[PDB]
Amino acid sequence: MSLLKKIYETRDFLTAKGVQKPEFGLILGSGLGELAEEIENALVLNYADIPNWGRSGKLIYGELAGRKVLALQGRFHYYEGNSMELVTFPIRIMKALGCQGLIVTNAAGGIGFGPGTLMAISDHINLTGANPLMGENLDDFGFRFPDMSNAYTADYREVAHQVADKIGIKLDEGVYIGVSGPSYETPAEIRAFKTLGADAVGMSTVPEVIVAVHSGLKVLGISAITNYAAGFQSELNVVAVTQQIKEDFKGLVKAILVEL
Ligand code: HPA
Repeated sequence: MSLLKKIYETRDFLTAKGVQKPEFGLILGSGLGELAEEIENALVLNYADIPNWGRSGKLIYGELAGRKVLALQGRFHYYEGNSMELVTFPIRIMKALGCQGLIVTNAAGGIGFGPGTLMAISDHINLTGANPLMGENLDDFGFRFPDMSNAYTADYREVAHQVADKIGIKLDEGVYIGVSGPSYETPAEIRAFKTLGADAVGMSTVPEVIVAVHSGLKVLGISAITNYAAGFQSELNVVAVTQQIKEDFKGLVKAILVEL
């Protein structure tokens, strides 16, 4: 089919550009972009130059913390009007290129945790309005009806909390609820999401994680909580606790990369 041939064409392109044997997918959300700096012998490509991909923004291959990583710095957002096929196309590419696991980070609003926290994601709730696997199943990639019981790979999660303790960074853990965006939530919406068991809320991740699961990729997800969700303070700006958290997240992801 159409999608599959794109997947293969973009995979060869990337192979030809020298994208050899990435072990890890790395999606750097809101201000972990910088960490793509520290990537060694980096192949750096603009999104606009990647066939079948286009302008969401860079894709970056090379070595980080001793591992082969395929990093997205700047990521597709559903609220920008990108379909769900295009949002998750980099995830199809990471699998088809041999990646074993995905590390997806993001910035989230805090329901059960407060600003400055880092929250390993233990599960998610998809409230985006859509599911990225709608359409014909991609048999080459996975089953029609994939099990989400273990989406945020419990082995990866244990590794993250060990690394966090051993390096003395506080690592919390909880449930992310994905919404579409791009408006922030009303306080009433935040009360319902709390009732539905969410600990944090943002505008990404869920669809990528679904496709990651379908593709058989293990997954690690971490939210930086950048602010109390609507209702828990009185306005939402200055979500720049992102900066004060920058250095802890960087060292954490690096030291996790070593151990997965
Ligand atoms: O409060 C929020 N809501 C949804 N997404 C977000 N990303 C950062 N903060 C938020």
